Amino acid sequence: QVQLVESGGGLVQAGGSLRLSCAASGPTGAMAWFRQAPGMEREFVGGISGSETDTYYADFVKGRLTVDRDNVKNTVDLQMNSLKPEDTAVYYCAARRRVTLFTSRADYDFWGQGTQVTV
Amino acid sequence: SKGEELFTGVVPILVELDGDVNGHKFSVSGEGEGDATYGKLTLKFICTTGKLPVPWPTLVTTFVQCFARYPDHMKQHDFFKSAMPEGYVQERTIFFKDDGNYKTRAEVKFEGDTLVNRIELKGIDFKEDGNILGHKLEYNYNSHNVYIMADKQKNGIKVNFKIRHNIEDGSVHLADHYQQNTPIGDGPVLLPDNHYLSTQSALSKDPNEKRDHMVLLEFVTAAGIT
Ligand code: NA
Ligand code: NA
Ligand code: NA
Ligand code: NA
Ligand code: NA
Ligand code: NA
Ligand code: NA
Repeated sequence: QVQLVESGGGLVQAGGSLRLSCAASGPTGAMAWFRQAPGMEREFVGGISGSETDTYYADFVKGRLTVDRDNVKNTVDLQMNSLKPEDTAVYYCAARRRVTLFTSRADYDFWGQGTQVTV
Repeated sequence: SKGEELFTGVVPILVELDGDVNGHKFSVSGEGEGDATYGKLTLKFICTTGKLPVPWPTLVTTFVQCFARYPDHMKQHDFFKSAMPEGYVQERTIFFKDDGNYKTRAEVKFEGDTLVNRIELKGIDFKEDGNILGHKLEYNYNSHNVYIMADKQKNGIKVNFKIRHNIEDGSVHLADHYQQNTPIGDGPVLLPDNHYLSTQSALSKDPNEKRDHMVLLEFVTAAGIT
């Protein structure tokens, strides 16, 4: 078992920026952020392979976001720029035991509890 | 024995490939598990550098025959498991009818409790509008027999077979495989009698996987010795 502790997010209006952070109880493989708009399906946002050699961002996250990772602190961070009201959603930290940065939610083993972001 | 006891249950698998086909470079990472008691392999791959420059079906054979089911009467002919945990080198040349060829070198071995297949692939001389670089291959796979003979001189095996790749216009493109497997360790391995592996594969897509990817299921059973 491994626990993910989210922080950050909250309330902003269009154009602003927001930061999310996730701290893992132990070391892990691929780490990613997902989001779920109010009644929509959880979609992948961005993440980093366990080896940090592979970074992937969804199509809608253009170059507006940056994920970085810290294998010593066991944390993945996300920073959001040029926020639009379509970015409103509950953001989830996710991690896998294994290293590969798949993007389906079913490939992830550990989940945060969900952090609200409102633009 | 020792090598075969590593395969009594489910074994995690990691696959890492670096490729260069006509100068177009790419990397693939894959993971899943094998269960040699059923002769069953399940894997998902993603191209971590973007779009894969060749059709996914042309890499199936390159992406762990130690997971074949060998019947009990054929156990002494299972070279692949006998070379474990130290592993074996799998080298191939793959000749696509009237087109280019792949040259692959892989190391298949245990890294901890995971069976890892690390591959380098170079393809050359493909026609940029052939069936391959033109992505005219259907996204499917058929059944093949993999023929195995001992290569006593090289303390390994020689393997050859011909893959049928179905084409979108209803024709078939043959991919002619020549393979040699050599043990990495210096321990003793099983040099088999002539036999073959009956292999069957199925390819699919993960509807939630946003990256270019392949899901592969393989069933592999050894036969040809009474
Ligand atoms: Na964002
Ligand atoms: Na999923
Ligand atoms: Na999940
Ligand atoms: Na394909
Ligand atoms: Na192949
Ligand atoms: Na050829
Ligand atoms: Na056929």
